[PDB]
Amino acid sequence: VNSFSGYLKLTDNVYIKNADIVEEAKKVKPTVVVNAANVYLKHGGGVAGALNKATNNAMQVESDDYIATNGPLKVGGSCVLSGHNLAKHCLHVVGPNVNKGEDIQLLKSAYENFNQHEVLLAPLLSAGIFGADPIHSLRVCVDTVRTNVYLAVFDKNLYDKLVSSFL
Ligand SMILES: O=C(O)[C@@H]1C[C@H]2CC[C@@H]1CN(c1ncnc3nc[nH]c13)C2
Repeated sequence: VNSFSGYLKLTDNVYIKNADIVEEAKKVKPTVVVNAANVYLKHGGGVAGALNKATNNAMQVESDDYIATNGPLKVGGSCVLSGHNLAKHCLHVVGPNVNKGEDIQLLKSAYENFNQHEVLLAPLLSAGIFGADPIHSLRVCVDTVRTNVYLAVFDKNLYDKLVSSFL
């Protein structure tokens, strides 16, 4: 039993809710919140900008030190950093950005990072400003992630479409 509430069960291990991931993280304090990161960990907008804003920019300060030490992430890769006031840990995962011409096949590699964590609160990777089809992203998630994932979808219209079209 865990503290996630109000989710629709899609599969054995994938759950979904119309929710603001920032507000959901603030209430649940999950072990792991996933950020929709880019390779530079520049958290300017979308989910990343919202999460970072909720940390009062502490996420960005920590991220800048990480990059200065380690260099950029790979598209499809991840790193574990602090969850600040939102979660124990933040798993920064880089899905391909279609608006940058990155290969969508890398979306499966991106979701594989979730399998290193037993339970996660997450957005749909490569959705929103990353330009991928969220229906496709959900399919890859379900077919790739084997650990327990609680997906937060900000847009109510999109949430209803994801549920209604789910096979
Ligand atoms: O989930 C959505 O509605 C869409 C799919 C992804 C890209 C575009 C939007 C928003 N984006 C998000 N942006 C900011 N906070 C969020 N909390 C959950 N998801 C959030 C996620």
